[PDB]
Amino acid sequence: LVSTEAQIQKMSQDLQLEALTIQSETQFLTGINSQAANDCFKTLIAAMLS
Amino acid sequence: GVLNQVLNDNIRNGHVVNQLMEALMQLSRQQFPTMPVDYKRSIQRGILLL
Repeated sequence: LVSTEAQIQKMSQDLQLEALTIQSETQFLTGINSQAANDCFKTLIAAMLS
Repeated sequence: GVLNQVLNDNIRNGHVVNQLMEALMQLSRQQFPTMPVDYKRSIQRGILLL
């Protein structure tokens, strides 16, 4: 997977956020982990098979 | 007697830049709709320093 810190910093240039407050200024960037990327791919494949 | 590889006559003159800086001088004048205004500023500024 693409790393999280190299993705939010690319995502914070398009939204033109402020410095140091990328999580509080917009609620766009919340819950973006790699733990929840793998969790959603598993729970979409396994919910259709069962 | 030595086969050597020669650049073009436009690069050796410098006339190839007068084809470039009339191409990215029209690309700076084209306003473009699908992008936000802070993205138009960041391309038009870096195309001005060159």
